[PDB]
Amino acid sequence: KVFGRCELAAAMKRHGLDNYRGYSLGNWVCAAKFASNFNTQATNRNTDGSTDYGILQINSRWWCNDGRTPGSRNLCNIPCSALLSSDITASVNCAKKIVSDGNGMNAWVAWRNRCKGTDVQAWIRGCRL
Ligand SMILES: [Cl-]
Ligand SMILES: [Cl-]
Ligand code: NA
Repeated sequence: KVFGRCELAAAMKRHGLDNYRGYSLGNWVCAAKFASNFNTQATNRNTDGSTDYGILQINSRWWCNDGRTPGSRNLCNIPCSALLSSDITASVNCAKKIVSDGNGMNAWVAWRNRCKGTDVQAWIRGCRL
């Protein structure tokens, strides 16, 4: 599914991401926009052999099992395919474990390089929330 900006904002809000660990909703929407262009089916393979999955581009070396990333750790205890669903629940649940890990949202390269330190509230401007 390719989300609209406000539709995803609303879905993330319902799943408890607004101010989760201090990160306002705009941060989460910005990170999804630059990680996947709001497409739940996005995949990108990395040079280390791991692959990033879904709306928030969660990586198979640490967080999910895709059966082809050797010595990977499934800390979210989920097949990576679960992260490509039109229902974002699995993605949100796994993201909450990632952002709690120590480095906050710096775990997402697209967030750190394109969202961090920008006016992230712009991403939820206009939305009924
Ligand atoms: Cl915000
Ligand atoms: Cl980047
Ligand atoms: Na893994």
